[PDB]
Formats: sequence, structure tokens, C-alpha cells
Amino acid sequence: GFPCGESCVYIPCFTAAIGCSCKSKVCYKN
Repeated sequence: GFPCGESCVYIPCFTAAIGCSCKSKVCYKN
């Protein structure tokens, strides 16, 4: 629920393969 410092508007969260989750086209981790 807290932004990783990445986005996924156009390009998914590379950090989503770790612990982030694209959420509202921003990467939110928990």
C-alpha cells in the first residue's frame, strides 16, 4: 500500500517480481 518508487502506467513494476504490486498504475508495496 506504499509506493515503491516505480510506476506501471505504461510499463509494469519490475519490482512486482519482488514485492511490489502495480496498483492504480503506480507501484505500491503493501
